[PDB]
Amino acid sequence: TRDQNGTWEMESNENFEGYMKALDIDFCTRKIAVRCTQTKVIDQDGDNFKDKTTSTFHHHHHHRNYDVDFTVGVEFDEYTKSLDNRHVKALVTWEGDVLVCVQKGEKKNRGWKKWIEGDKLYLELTCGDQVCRQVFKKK
Amino acid sequence: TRDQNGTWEMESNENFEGYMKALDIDFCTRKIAVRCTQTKVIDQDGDNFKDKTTSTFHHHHHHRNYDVDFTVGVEFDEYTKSLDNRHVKALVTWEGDVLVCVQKGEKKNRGWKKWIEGDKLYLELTCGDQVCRQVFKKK
Repeated sequence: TRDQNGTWEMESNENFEGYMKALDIDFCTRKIAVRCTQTKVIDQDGDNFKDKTTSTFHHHHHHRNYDVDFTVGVEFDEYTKSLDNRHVKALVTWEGDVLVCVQKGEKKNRGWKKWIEGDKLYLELTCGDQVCRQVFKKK
Repeated sequence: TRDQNGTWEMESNENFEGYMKALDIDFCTRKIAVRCTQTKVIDQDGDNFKDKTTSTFHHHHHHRNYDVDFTVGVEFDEYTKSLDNRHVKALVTWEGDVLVCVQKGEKKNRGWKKWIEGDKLYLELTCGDQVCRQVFKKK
């Protein structure tokens, strides 16, 4: 038969990494590719083809949670799962209306600052000379 | 203000990759983490804080689509966004009931074969001596 019309869900996929290596895809892109499911929607009219393929990434911990409880001024041990899984000794204090934390440990100049402005929560995470700024909106 | 109580949806995330490198997070982990948004639920009771942060994947990163329109026997230009981002000249012919394609370009023996067997779509992708065999079920 020649009629390839339909919606097709991938059922089996073998030597997908061998083929991608032959095309020089890097290790990381392959590791993301083999975690994708594929749907193919084929519209065929004689010898005219419309082939639409959808790759969906499926990562475990698609909804990962990280919980930290602390009191201002009370040093606590933090295990930075969700990031680098290191042990730091963390201490949170107020500097004005800015919540400031120092994470003493292997990394020097590691810590963060958290504050409110308007309807938004600002967070800046520091490690050495690298600052990451994140902004959150109130729901 | 000091009141950080609320549910906070991430709106922006700047130099997150720079920060993760400073923490020695590996490249592939960084590449996936930068695709995530997070919701932060802060329950603040004086100077005691419970911070539950949830990481989920963005929505535009939930799936990539790759669209190909072609007519049997009419060479067409393909840019393989979903794989190796190369330019090939593609030509599809029938060989029996098998839709056979040759992708002329940098890679030798690059092409694919598609055919129906039962209610199943078979796809074999070749590059050199590497063959990827895929089977699709009709949805």
